[PDB]
Formats: sequence, structure tokens, C-alpha cells
Amino acid sequence: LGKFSQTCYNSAIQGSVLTSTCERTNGGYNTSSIDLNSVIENVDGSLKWQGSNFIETCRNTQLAGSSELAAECKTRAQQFVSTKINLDDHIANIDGTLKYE
Amino acid sequence: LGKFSQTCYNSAIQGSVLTSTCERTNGGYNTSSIDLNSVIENVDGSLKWQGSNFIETCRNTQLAGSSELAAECKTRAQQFVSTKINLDDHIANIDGTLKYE
Repeated sequence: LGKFSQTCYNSAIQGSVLTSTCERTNGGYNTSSIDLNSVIENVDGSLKWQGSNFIETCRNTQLAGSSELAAECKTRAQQFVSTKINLDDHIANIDGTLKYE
Repeated sequence: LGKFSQTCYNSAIQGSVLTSTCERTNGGYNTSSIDLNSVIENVDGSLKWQGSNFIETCRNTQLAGSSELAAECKTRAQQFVSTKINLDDHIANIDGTLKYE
């Protein structure tokens, strides 16, 4: 996966945003940016790639009561355990629309 | 933050997607969905809210060489330490455009 740097140049980081000028298949170049805030996290002072979608390592997702997400998730030891999270923690009703905050 | 469930009903989860019918300010209702894959992660078998943007707890972000993101990040003990991550791990050049994979 990845390896952009092999076919790009003039890469720069400002805040969480990477910008680079990258070679297109047909020759010629394009400049683009990617915001890394959604995919990199700080874990106890170390930059980590954010977990892969929880759907890939959890199964049997259900609404428990009015606001809890329940699932069976794989531990690092590769066994499934019961877990839940209160979606009221961060999911709001903003004028009729569900929004993360 | 959050608290959608107080003014919504017919909430349901299918995979990573919450759908609910929520009260608008002017009365009446709207049905909407939110995909939770970007904001919830599996940490060792427990569902967790994904880290807040790393920009909030890291400072002095820099491109180190051709592909490394370097920063000083806060530990849980609230001290800043040096860290880096190879952006070549997951950032690709797809036909001239930077894309996460």
C-alpha cells in the first residue's frame, strides 16, 4: 500500500495536511492535498494509523436500547468479546439531522 | 455533547450505520443516517471513540525527508515527546492524486 513519495515531489506538511505534486499515468503532473486528521491519531505520545473500520473486526452490530451500539469485537488475542458504546456520547440531533461532535 | 436519542425515535443500526428519525426545531421530523466507521474503533476488543484530531494534542508537524510525518505529541502524562510516522505506509499516488488506502 501507499508509496506516494516514489512518484511525487515538492511534498510539504502544514498542520495535518500533506500537499504533493504527483506524476499522472499519461505523463504530466497534478498537485493535490490530503488531510491526515481522519486517519492518524496520537496514542500516548506516538503517531499511529487509526484503527481499520471497526466493521472489519467486529460482528453482530446492534442498537441496544435507545442509544447504545453493541457488538462482538476481536481482541488482539483474536477472540471475540462483548462490547458496547453509548452513541449519546458524541451523536447529536442537529435540527433533524444526525451529526458527530 | 451528543444526546440525539432524547429527540429521535425509530433508531436502528445496520453494520456501522445509525439511522434515526429526529425532531426539527420548527416541529416535524427528518430521517437521516450517520456512518460510525470513521469515528469508532476497536481497541483490543473494546469499542472506543477514535482519538480527537492529532492536531489538537501534537504540535510542530513537519515533513521529515521524502515521506515521514514528524511531530511533538502529548503523552497521557501530559508531556510532549518526539514521534514520527511513515506516510508511505498508507498514502498512495493514484493517477496524480494523493489517496489514503
